[PDB]
Amino acid sequence: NSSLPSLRDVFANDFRIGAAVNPVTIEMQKQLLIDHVNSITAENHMKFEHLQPEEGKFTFQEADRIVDFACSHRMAVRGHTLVWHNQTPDWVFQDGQGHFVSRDVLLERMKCHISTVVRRYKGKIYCWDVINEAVADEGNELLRPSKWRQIIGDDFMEQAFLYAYEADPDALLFYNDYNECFPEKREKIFALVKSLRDKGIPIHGIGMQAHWSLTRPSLDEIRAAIERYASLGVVLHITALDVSMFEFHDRRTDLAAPTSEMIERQAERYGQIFALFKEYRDVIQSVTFWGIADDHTWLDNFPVHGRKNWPLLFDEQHKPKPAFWRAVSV
Ligand code: NA
Repeated sequence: NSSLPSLRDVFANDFRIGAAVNPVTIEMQKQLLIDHVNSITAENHMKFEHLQPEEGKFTFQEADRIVDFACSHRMAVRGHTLVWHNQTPDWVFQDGQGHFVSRDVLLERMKCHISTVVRRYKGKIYCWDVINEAVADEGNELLRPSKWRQIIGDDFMEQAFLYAYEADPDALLFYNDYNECFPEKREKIFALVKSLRDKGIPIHGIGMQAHWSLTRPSLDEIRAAIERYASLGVVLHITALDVSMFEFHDRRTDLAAPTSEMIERQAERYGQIFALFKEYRDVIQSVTFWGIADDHTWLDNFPVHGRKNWPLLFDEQHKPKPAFWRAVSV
């Protein structure tokens, strides 16, 4: 790596380069992070269940460790995530009798959580994914079902953004989602954010998770999504980038290693992706990978538990893959 280009330096005039981490991977991949990224995101430790597991019981230890690491290396930090239909404790929506709480009570709980968490990291975390995956991923409906929406109503997102803005008015607030480039969902996300912006709601950016495959979404779809979202006047962050070696329909579990064809196509794919991102450097301000090296990736167990995937720029031995070279030479 002595002669190896540094990702953050290569893209210094285009966008920050980040990685999702946890105390364990920070240790395991410490040198890679130190040499390549200038932004950090907590893979799981800043989610509701890991910050307030029980009402009134806040567990900031792991999150604090991640933030300390980032700050000691002058890396920015993205907060992920405040309001989501996943990884949120049941206590949040229930009362003493186990029955669902009212709209006003849930809003109080939402405001308290957001206020406590955001205020703790004010000045250290520059942006927050306030609402995560609220848009439906299937069907004709605009919104996905969730207890937040069920109890509060469809304006639960408006409230979440307002509470976060109040907690830290200097933070960039994001609506974050996946499958963001498929036309049907793109239009739903566009419509949603436009509606909020049209109401004066403090939403400053759209986070494109970019959990992509070798084939999907197409480069044209990515370009169209970038332009569509950028037209709203919001900042864009690619927040959880990875390029799976398996398409959604491919649920094989016998591959002990990727084929030369997979590795080659992945390299081309990453080169095309970054060439496109660089083209839109004026609207894209940060690109975060959901991890950094193939020795750790959530794709090893999702959507198929127990297999192995090789979705990032560095291999299991922390050595640059062909995708690395195409990515940095755009
Ligand atoms: Na930029």
